[PDB]
Amino acid sequence: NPGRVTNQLQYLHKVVMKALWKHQFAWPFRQPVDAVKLGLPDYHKIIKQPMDMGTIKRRLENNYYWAASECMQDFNTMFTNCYIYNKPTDDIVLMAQTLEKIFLQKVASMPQEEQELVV
Ligand SMILES: CC(=O)N1c2ccc(-c3ccc(C(=O)O)cc3)cc2[C@H](Nc2ccc(Cl)cc2)C[C@@H]1C
Repeated sequence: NPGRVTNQLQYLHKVVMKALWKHQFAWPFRQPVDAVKLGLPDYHKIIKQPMDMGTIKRRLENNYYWAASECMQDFNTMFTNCYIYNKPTDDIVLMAQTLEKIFLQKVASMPQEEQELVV
């Protein structure tokens, strides 16, 4: 019993996740950072909690979260990892920023009170 179905979590899956997934800047974030593929032997030394959209999607779809706040924290971790690891002038930082602005816009219109759904 890791989590529940709530109104806010279904909103995050349908409105937030689907929208970010399809975005033209989403491709670097759809799978975990592969440090071997990218030749970044220090990545896991700097970033201790990797996160990506694929993992968040799996967690949503397998009812992993108990509350929407937990899912929002995973999105935040994905973005913050990017800002912390990469150089300020790297394009990936601008791509993360673009996606995160959309995330915040959609979160501002999330259903206000979280209620467990009968399923
Ligand atoms: C998110 C993040 O912080 N980073 C990240 C993660 C995944 C991939 C990546 C993913 C898939 C492919 C691919 O399928 O070819 C290539 C690169 C790349 C990066 C970033 N590198 C990168 C991004 C865009 C371009 Cl045009 C060139 C290099 C580095 C960073 C660790």
